[PDB]
Amino acid sequence: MKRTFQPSVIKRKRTHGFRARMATKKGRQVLARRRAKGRHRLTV
Amino acid sequence: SRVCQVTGKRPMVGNNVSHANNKTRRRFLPNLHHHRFWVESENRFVRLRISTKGMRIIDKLGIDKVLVDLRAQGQK
Amino acid sequence: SKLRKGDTVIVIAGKDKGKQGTVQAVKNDRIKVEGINIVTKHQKPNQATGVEGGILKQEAFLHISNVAILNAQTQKADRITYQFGEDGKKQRVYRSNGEVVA
Amino acid sequence: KISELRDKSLEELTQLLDEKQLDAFRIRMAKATGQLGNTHEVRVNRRAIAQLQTLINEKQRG
Amino acid sequence: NNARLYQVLRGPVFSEKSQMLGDSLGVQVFKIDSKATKLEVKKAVELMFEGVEVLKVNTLNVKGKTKRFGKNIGRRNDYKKAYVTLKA
RNA sequence: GCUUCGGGGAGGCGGCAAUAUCCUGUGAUCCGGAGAUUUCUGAAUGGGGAAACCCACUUACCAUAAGGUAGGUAUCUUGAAGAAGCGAACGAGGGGAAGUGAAACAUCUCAGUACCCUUAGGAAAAGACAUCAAAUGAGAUUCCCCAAGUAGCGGCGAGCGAACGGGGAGAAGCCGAUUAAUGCUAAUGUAGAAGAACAGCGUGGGAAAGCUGACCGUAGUAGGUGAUAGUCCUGUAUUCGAAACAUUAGCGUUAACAUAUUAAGUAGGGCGGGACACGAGAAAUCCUGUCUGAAGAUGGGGGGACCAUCCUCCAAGGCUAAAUACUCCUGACUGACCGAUAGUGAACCAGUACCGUGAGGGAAAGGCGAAAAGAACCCCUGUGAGGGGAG
RNA sequence: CCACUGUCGUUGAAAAGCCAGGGGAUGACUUGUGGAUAGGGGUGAAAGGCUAAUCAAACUCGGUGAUAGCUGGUUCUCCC
RNA sequence: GUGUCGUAAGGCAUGCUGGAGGUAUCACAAGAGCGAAUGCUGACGUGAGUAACGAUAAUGCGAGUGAAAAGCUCGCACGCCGGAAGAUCAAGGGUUCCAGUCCAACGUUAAUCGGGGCUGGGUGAGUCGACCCCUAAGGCGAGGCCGAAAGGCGUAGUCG
RNA sequence: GAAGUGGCAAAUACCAUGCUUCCAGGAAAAGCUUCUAAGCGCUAUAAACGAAUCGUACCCUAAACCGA
Ligand SMILES: [Mg+2]
Repeated sequence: MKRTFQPSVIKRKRTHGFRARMATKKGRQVLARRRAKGRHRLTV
Repeated sequence: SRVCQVTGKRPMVGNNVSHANNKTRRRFLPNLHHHRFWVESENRFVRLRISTKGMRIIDKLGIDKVLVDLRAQGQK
Repeated sequence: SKLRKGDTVIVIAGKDKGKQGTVQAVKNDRIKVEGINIVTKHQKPNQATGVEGGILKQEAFLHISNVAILNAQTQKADRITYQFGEDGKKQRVYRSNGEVVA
Repeated sequence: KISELRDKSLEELTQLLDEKQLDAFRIRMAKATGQLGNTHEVRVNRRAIAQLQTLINEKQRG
Repeated sequence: NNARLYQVLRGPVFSEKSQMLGDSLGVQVFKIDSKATKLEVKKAVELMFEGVEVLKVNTLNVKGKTKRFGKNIGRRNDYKKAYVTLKA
């Protein structure tokens, strides 16, 4: 049956992407937190 | 924002206190009003968002004194 | 460092203690001295490159503190010291006597 | 080799750099076609190009 | 400028497709700089091979392959190649 | 990786990780100072955008074709100069929980804590009396030890909890105790240099251990080296170097900003809140949303309701070092701290694999040998795996 | 597109299916792509349904080592 | 492992293994003693060589290669789909595509085969699509309005 | 080294963004054609030269996507 993840690149990059993170103060805090943890993947 | 230009009055925080002494956070807002002040030195009306205390300060000190203080303060 | 490739040394520790040879290589703390510390290597033959293969006998690096420079006069193990001449030239010098040679 | 280039003027340094560019192209083509046995030459040509551009930068700055 | 055209051609392509393209149509296959246009490839070919005329340049980007070596997963560089048609 | 200036003196072209072509006393590799180059994304700044992409305008020059080189073009503030963004903790400020405790729970507690937001500096803040005291008075601020779990506050419950003063650290008072450069003089740091003295014999794979006898010591409990070394190596004690750049001070000078002249919408008051250890209380004192509103030195503020007397001090201008708080970092040193299920989550290609749309969660996994001397060759087998010989 | 009945399956082929039948099938229809509404909030032809296999208050992190008059466990030896 | 000593916790000696550290005594300090916590991590049992090997569309034989062939290749025959189980895409994936070579692991068996390993190759546009010009919903939004702060809204526009 | 043209049948494709009816009354903007404003090139005929960049393999009712 239909499952929860239905991938779409535009939708992924528009809800979770780098510019979407940088558009908000809270998204920039997400990025600051990911960089402080040292993640090799900042954004999808 | 809800800030008086000439006096600096802005919202205060405080408590609503019930008779049973229950505390709730509340705000105290300034008595802010729009008023067009006549300025002879410029022959014009300038509209300020001002408190009642600021209007009294206009009454005592003059619109010219208050206006030069606002201009020194910045926004004009 | 105090021993460089070319000079004749004598091994003062190890299985070849006593024998002398001339230095071939100094990597950092190891030293290769010809005719000393001979290991037997089982070399698998190679087709592409030019090596043949067999049971070879080659010298192995030993620790540089296991050898000493050989005094040309006294023919005994010696230490090295440095002498800055009046000309400003730095020369190795035998610790026992002091002659500039080696 | 750097003393051989520091005496040269900018006008001939530029032309020598262009010669080195053409040289690099031909080394690359010979490398791809398997005709350059002495493979140490490509690095020395690249570093000669770097030296020429450094000297050109110096002689143009002042 | 005449120093950018020396970097356009990174080297020829030697393969069966390249060999038979050369035999049948006399067309040269080059690995070219990742940023070279068809006009740049045309100018570079005509300058580095004196006496030839370019009719057509066909370009394509080929993605590099993933080749896990030892313990690591790594990938080869992408590259661009040009099919260059020359005057017969 | 390019240039240069210093160091250094025989090897070297980063690791896994070797191989090849080679470089190197015409001084390489390497180390320290300076410079040059420095794609694209990202504050990202020419416009736009699903980051690492798409699309431009314009000036000058060159080309003749469909371009190339060097620039310019965001916004805001201030009158060309600045700002932006990021990043530990500590500071100051604007907002501000609840779980919990009270053996329930609402006042109260938790706690002005967590968290959110703003913004500095090497510290910040505060600071020179409209402060206390009531003693023979003292004399700014901050921090520490006491005072003291006292006096108080408190459904007088649970709890909360001073001050005066004493002993210390540090001290300083001003009205320019500002900021940024540059230039001298001094010192430092950022590479380095020299640096003592052990042999014999036996055991042993190997000697540093054993036996015997020496030596150095301003250097003897360092790390290594084939077993445990003051005398084998690197070191240690000691003595020491700088072309260049940084930093710290002192001096001089410049250019930016600042330079009150004694303080009225102020003090005080009504109402509602808040802060004071103090929950409205007999409640001083501080702050202010709202409404008011003086005296102005023949005056005013405080001394815990309030009045009188007495003492004390002059608000409504600004500033001010130290003693205090901290650690993303640099250096030296230390540990009755751990030793691979421990210690960082992470000793290992770890914030990785893996899981999750995402925010986020989050591992496992060290050790041949002294040296690869990592087993030529032969045999079985499928040129496999694996083994048996040989070494 | 749906899901009325039954058998099967229930450590499944499957964390909701198969098979045989069943309903709607020009409509208040189904469906693609993009977008909007966010947690005491949303959305709901209303079942407290649904809001990423999570819903009478999502998820993640933090307060936080919440609290637990409750349950479990509590590691060497001998003497009184 | 063994012997021996003590009321016990335990001590002492010693053979074998091991190959570089240990520690008397007396003080001193504890991450100081484990069988249970449906405890935590790893390893390994029992179940048991048991159930199962994933659509009941289906296979037979002859050759080939190979260490080995029910499963690979070739051939003949048989069967199945055929509004698909054929073909072209979008989305998503990302080399899986093609050839050679290998068979440990992976493939629910074997494998000489493979979407597995390794090495090479392969994607060619003025016209197809994107980019580009244009706008929808909906975003962002010089100035503007609003709001303790953070921010919220919104014009021209600019994206989509 | 051959043939390659006649009948019939026939789409849900095309004419057709048409026609007819109905009510629930059916995107926008640009390209495009014209008109002028401020201000100070355009239309035909050709000839030569150009048209960049990115994608393109392969699966796609699937063993390559979402379901470990
Ligand atoms: Mg659900």
